[PDB]
Amino acid sequence: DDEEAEQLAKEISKDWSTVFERSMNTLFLTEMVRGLSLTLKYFFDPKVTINYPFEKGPLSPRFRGEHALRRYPTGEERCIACKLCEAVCPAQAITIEAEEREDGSRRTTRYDIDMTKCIYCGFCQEACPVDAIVEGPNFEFATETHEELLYDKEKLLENGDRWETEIAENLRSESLY
Amino acid sequence: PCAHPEYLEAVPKATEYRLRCPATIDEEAIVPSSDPETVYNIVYHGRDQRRNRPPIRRYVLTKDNVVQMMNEKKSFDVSDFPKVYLTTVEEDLDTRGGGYE
Amino acid sequence: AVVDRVLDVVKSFPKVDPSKVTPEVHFQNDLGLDSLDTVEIVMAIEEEFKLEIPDKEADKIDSCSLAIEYVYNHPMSS
Amino acid sequence: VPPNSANLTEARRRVFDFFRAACRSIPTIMDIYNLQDVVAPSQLRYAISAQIRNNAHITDPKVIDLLIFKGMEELTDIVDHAKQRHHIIGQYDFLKNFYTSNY
Amino acid sequence: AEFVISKVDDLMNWARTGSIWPMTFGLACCAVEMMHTGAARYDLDRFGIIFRPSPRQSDCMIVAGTLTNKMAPALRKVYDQMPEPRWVISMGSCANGGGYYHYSYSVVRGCDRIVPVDIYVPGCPPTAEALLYGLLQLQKKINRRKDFLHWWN
Amino acid sequence: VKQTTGIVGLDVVPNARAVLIDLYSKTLKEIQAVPEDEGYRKAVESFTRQRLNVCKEEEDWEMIEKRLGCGQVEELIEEARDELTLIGKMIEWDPWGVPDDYECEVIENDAPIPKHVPQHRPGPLPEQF
Amino acid sequence: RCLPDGNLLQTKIHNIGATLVGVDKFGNKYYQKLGDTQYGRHRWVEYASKDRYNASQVPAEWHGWLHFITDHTGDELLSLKPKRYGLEHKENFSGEGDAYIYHSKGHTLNPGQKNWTRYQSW
Amino acid sequence: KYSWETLPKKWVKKMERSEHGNRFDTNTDYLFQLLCFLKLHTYTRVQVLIDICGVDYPSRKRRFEVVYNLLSTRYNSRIRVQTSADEVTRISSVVSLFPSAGWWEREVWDMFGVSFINHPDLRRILTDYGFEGHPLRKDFPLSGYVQVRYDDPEKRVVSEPIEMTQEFRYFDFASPWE
Amino acid sequence: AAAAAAAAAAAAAAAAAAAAAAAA
Amino acid sequence: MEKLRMFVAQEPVVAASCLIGGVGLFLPAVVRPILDS
Amino acid sequence: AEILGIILPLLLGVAFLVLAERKVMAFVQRRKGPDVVGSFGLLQPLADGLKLILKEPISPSSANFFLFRMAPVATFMLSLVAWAVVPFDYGMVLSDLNIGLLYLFAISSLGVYGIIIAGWSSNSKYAFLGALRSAAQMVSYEVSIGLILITVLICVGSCNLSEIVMAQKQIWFGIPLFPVLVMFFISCLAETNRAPFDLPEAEAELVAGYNVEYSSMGFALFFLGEYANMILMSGLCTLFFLGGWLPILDLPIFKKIPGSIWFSIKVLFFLFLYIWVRAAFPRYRYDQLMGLGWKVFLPLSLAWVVSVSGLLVTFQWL
Amino acid sequence: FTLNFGPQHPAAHGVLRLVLEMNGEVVERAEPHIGLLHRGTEKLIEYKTYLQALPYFDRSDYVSMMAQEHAYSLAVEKLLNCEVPLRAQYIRVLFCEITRILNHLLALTTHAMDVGALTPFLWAFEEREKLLEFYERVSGARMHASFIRPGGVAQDLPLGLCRDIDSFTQQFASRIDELEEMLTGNRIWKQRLVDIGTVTAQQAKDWGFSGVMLRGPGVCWDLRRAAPYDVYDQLDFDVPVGTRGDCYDRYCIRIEEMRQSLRIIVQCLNQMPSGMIKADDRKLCPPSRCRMKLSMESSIHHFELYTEGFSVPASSTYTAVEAPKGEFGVFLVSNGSNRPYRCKIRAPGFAHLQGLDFMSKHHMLADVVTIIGTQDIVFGEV
Ligand SMILES: CCCCCCCCCCCCCCCCCC(=O)O[C@@H](COC(=O)CCCCCCCCCCCCCCC)COP(=O)(O)OCCN
Ligand code: SF4
Ligand code: SF4
Ligand code: SF4
Repeated sequence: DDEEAEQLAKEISKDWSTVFERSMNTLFLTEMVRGLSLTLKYFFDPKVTINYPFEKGPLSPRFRGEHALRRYPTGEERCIACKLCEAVCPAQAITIEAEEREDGSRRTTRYDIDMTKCIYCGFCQEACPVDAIVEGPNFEFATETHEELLYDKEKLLENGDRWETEIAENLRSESLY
Repeated sequence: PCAHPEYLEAVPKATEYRLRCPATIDEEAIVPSSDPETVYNIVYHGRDQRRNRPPIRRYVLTKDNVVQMMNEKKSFDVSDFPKVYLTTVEEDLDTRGGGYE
Repeated sequence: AVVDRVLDVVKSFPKVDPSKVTPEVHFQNDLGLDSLDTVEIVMAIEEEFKLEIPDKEADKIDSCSLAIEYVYNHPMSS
Repeated sequence: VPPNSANLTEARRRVFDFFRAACRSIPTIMDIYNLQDVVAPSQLRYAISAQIRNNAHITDPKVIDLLIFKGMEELTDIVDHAKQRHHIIGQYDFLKNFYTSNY
Repeated sequence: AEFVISKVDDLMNWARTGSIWPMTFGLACCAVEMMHTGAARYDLDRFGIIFRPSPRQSDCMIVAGTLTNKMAPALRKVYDQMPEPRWVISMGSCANGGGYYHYSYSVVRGCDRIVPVDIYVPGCPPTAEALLYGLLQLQKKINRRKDFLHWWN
Repeated sequence: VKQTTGIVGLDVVPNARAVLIDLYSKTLKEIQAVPEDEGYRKAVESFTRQRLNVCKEEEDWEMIEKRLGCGQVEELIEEARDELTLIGKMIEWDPWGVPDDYECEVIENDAPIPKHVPQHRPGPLPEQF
Repeated sequence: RCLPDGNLLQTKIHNIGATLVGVDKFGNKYYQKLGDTQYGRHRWVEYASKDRYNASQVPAEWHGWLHFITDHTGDELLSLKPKRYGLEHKENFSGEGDAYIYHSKGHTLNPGQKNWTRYQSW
Repeated sequence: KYSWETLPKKWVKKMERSEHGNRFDTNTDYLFQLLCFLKLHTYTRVQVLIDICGVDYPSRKRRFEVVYNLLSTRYNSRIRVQTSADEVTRISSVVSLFPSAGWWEREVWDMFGVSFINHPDLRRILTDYGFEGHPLRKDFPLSGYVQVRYDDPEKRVVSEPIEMTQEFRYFDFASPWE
Repeated sequence: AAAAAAAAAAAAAAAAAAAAAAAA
Repeated sequence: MEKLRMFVAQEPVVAASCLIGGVGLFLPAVVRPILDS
Repeated sequence: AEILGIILPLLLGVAFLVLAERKVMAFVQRRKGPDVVGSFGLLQPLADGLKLILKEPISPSSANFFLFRMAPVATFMLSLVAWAVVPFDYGMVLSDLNIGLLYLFAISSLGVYGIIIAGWSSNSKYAFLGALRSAAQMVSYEVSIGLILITVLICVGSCNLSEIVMAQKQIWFGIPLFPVLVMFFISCLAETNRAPFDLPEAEAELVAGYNVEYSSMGFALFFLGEYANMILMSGLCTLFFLGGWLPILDLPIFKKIPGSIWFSIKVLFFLFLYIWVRAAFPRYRYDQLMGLGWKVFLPLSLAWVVSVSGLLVTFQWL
Repeated sequence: FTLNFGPQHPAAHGVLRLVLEMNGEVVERAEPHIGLLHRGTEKLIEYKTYLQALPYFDRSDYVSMMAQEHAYSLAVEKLLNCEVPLRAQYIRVLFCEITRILNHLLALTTHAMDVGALTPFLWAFEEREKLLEFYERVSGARMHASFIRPGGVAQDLPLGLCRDIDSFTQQFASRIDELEEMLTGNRIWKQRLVDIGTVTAQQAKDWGFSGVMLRGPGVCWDLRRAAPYDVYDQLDFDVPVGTRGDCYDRYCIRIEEMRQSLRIIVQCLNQMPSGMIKADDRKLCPPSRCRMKLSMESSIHHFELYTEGFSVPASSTYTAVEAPKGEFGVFLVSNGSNRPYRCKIRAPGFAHLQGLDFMSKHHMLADVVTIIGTQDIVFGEV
């Protein structure tokens, strides 16, 4: 059948000044010179590139990057140890141990998110009742050694105080959703 | 002489795009949670979907039942047959809307 | 010829006692071996004499004397 | 392969079949993974037989079928260079425990 | 004095930090994010990074995605045939540490079990800029080498 | 006259009606070997008779399709030949009849499924032409 | 200038028409060149450490404005950074010697390696 | 449903459902014969084995349940023929009917251990090469038995020692009152 | 080798949608 | 001829080589003897 | 001697051609190429080099040093010695051979040896068959380049390259024989590998397709060779067809007409065309490729020798 | 003659480990090796709640993320009977279709980069980095946007996302045209693709292809026309269906399916009802942050939905959507508990990569990468 299919698909283009049109396209590349022309148009157009360290790609306040334990404006870690994020975590990155502090109000003696064992899905930010754990738009925390990448119990996730100026902004703009 | 019929003039470089950066609340969104009829009327067993379903009726068929059914099925007249999902192919270039959707 | 070497390979077998081994010894009667050990001894026969012993016949060697009368009759003896 | 093991007899027959297969395949095993110097053919036959005998008390035919299938899988993945060789060389009283742990 | 040694180390490090071609073990999506970090917007050919398709000539190896227990021997065999001034970047949670699949039987708990790692790009789907910043941290790790000063002890 | 079935591999058959008549007569003749009081034989007999009838009445393949609304006559031939295979297969390992115990538990869960979930909708009826 | 050895030249080839919108404490000069063209390339930062620069030196007050997540220059979010618990940035000292790098509380490099044994020995 | 009237009653042996996709929980012996039906049949034309889902019920006596999905591109319908075969019951293979069943049955045997009869090339597809154990069972622990793999003095080699990891924390969320 | 060579001839390009363009 | 067009369509480069070459085997064949003037 | 003044600048040319290709082929893809290393990536070639030089070997293996440690030397020496006869301006050829063109043909016929030997010393069946396929391709588009040069030779009097570029004072052979330039370029693309025609150079199959003992020097020398062979085979599409060092001859007041600058401009055009045509076109698979050098560029090259011989014999234009 | 054809270009086809039994250059059989990317997904989901199960789906197919979350959501609404709003359906399709575009933009030009065309890759990836400005804006993560939750969808679009998706759709016909003008006309493309991996329809049905490899062969079968699982029964779009089956038809489809997906995006934009974002059933949808803090009964559900889960009733369904790769279906047996029970994931690429054995018989060794191209083989699903 392929023999007859070939015979007919070549008897479709079989009238002079059509065999010539197709011959010219093969003889002088026409489809290919339309490839080169487009490629040239893009060789001369402005470049969609970004010299990274100096300017960075667009993000959104919902962007999920480095996890940060938030604080209440008046100190006092926002993280009451409900363990909802430890429960909701799909990868079980967060290990929370709780102890009634001397003040009497519950708090987490151990709040260690394992960033390497963490999927950055933002479930912890949703599950936390008081917005205690949020993902700071950092996303730039590549560490030379794996042990540093395991974020310690409430000490490095407490560096969100530096990122609060941006985390509070993102929360004030996302809370409408 | 290329793919530029006054239509590639929609070029990729936008230069005016996301003019209102996302975390800037010019308009405070509202994102309704519940329909207005279901704010002060929280009766649930009517609205329930998880548990508001008929129970599973798993009843056994013994040989008597199926021989009765086989004898009851006298003939397979048309419309006792599954309908075919008829789908043919038809050449079309840009006629749907005129290429503009 | 073949009898000496089949005797030696039954002797040196890691699951027998060289004493009870004899040109009349039997794998189940006088050697007290399992059928798996019989098939293992047959494998030893066909790797020491390079023969391609079919399984349908290999099953039927139950004593060293049958091992002899089956290692001799191979026209492809090695 | 259909489980013709409607009885222990057919299962034992195909056990002997698999045993003959592994034994007659030991040459390529020794060749591909280079055990012809560390291990003797007597020792590899010994190990295959100790495997087939370690699981000889199986009054169930289908369990023997599945054991022979796992064995054929192991062999076929040893014959070809699917698994490595440093395991093939490895594949071939109360007080002394108490001093170590509690379990 | 030592100044000549300091400058020859600066030069060697500038070379190894300018042209650092990684054998991109692009397993899974972090290879799709790595492809975005090789794409038009965040150039990696800008920083010299040229994605080599062979382990033979490559300064780095950006393992990405879930290192499966079956792709562990292949990753090790590839890492063993890189020229000695090599580094490894773990990209994505599954590649750097156990990740979403830490407790999966078939997933190694981080490539740090197979190859020695030098910069772990963090974030399970790292932003393409985040992998780019991980590479700009590998560049720092080069700039802290001073191999000549150590060859002179 | 049919140029080609859009489907690849299902080559257009010029003598569609003739081979369809052949296949449906073969099917009617071969189905006689299954017991009569089996739903399979009632079904085969009924639809094979309907398609053989509409194939004998109409002449063009297009009219066969139009009246017998079952796609294309090439796919119809595929169906008829596959049915012949099945009847020649069913003769072997005969499954007809019901053993005495016959425990068959029909289970019905009637939970409605939400409309916006994949639900296999019926599709166009043979008024497509 | 005087750096023909970096892509810092690409940033300094910017700034030709760009306006300078604020400068944070560390010296990073935050520029904006909008209107002209090439969305996504209309906000950057000149790190004021022409060598030894890297990302994450951009404080949180600006790391919003500079990734286009917001439209609030760091001179506007500096009235929102919390005074009581506010902490300066730390540049992500990853690898630059111990006591700058971060350490868990058992790493044996961390001063005060805690013991986790829940049972209190006798 | 038309398919239940024509089908020999013995073939749909044990069960039959009527929602969430209809199923014919059949017997393992009549399975490939049942898969021969529903395919190469004029009014039931499936032709497309979408999936072969091993399902493990430890509390049953026939542990596994090889759920053959089946799409009918012709009549636009989907039928889920099932079976039940425990750990040591070789079940009929339908690679002869739908050749896509090859890899799906390799995966069903790999994950579960439901060997397939006269299936050519029935070899562990997903798990590791020297993998012993069947993962997607229930009694197979999540973290695996011996499935850590690290480099060592046996250079260029990743060993397969017994496993040790941060203990998977199983959370007993399930609440009373269902 | 008698293996079937990939013949780069075929039928001309004609976009083939489904029959549900206007009225299903 | 129908088969000629079928040959200059299926194989353009051996049918426009036996014609970019005819103009070379045809010019000195007839066009040169014509140039007797 | 003054061979330094033609090898060192050519070494710099190849080193900067790796950057020119990456950068042009990147600009095509809407992205700046190497741009951080130097002011504009200008130091990126030196960075690639100084990296490859400082990379420890994978295995010393200095024992096998006469077999394949001089085969890349041979390939590179050939790619560099075919530059003698190439004239950059009137009286700037290093050695005006009165049979210059045939000497280039012979240098190619020895590059075939270079490839075959450097592939046979790699004891890798896949890599050796790849090198043999690459040699058969480089030598199958050499009969087509041969006949194309016979065309441009019929137009010219002699094989002297300075004459072939002096025979174009009236018109470049690119204007009348444009169809031939397209065939010489599409052959020089295929003679060298760097082309739409590089299945043996499919990104992976290239590295594992030339040698087993890399040590970096082998990798750089092959690429330095491929890029010099490319500068050369682009310095031939500009002697033969384009006017070797000839202006358009309008004789401008703004332009003082330097020769070597015109040769440079034209070889830059053909190098940019090498890059552009690498970016914009898919690979040919080496099974349609060899069926394009025999069934397409040999008939269309033979026709051209008969066409440009006929049309020049009838009317006495010879 | 056996050849261990591995990943030619890593980072494009990651763990591809074919073992080709060749005949010179003609391939006689291609034996793919799976498991190199076999993460314990079909086991790990049995151990986590129906919410924790969702992030695995965006990690099942890594080039078309939200289509699998949409196939899972529709398998935990098939059981839950959880009626989702109209806006959730329209957003869910506007992102399943943006995902079809995100996949065809990759699976065309990664294929076109394996064939050799280097530039379509980078143009399509600039387009994909425009669409990830929508993923990353609507949910948070550029690739794994755990956004299409079981009841409805995670959270409403930002207040400027439809304007930007429009400003993208206006300029996306031109990008498809460029990807087309650069590859469709080329004689080096057609030659590399025409009559490559031709699959007669009986073969595409037998081997359960059910994707863009079932509409190459000409089988008009799209599970958006067959089993309309959203507003798809309202949205107008034509399913392009091939006529030869060769890898040049599947490319032409994937480049038209990338235009009909543009039609569906423009429709979902022009008709997106301002309704609730999640199902009103707050025992299947965690209440908003504002409500759970102010309402005690919402707080209890936010606690028992982010720790306990749904506990979807006991059933077993096979919900299959038309993911870009093909018919991605998740057979979800559900014990009554809050954790699924053998959430089996039928993923095309497990059925397609089977087809490599017969697709690439007698094709030249350089075609075995073109076949892997047009199958859209992403090993996360395999
Ligand atoms: C409009 C100007 C065109 C300029 C193009 C410049 C491009 C230069 C850079 C390289 C472009 C891309 C290279 C592609 C390589 C493959 C080209 C090829 O071989 O294409 C076809 C052949 O193309 C060529 O050979 C082109 C060479 C043109 C030479 C001249 C042709 C005839 C000239 C007629 C002269 C008329 C006047 C003479 C007498 C008065 C092969 O046939 P096919 O398989 O594609 O399809 C048909 C199969 N039977
Ligand atoms: S995003 Fe939060 S909840 Fe999810 S894995 Fe990471 S730490 Fe756990
Ligand atoms: S971070 Fe949130 S969920 Fe976790 S313990 Fe603190 S308040 Fe509870
Ligand atoms: S760590 Fe996350 S993003 Fe990276 S490969 Fe694993 S699942 Fe994908």
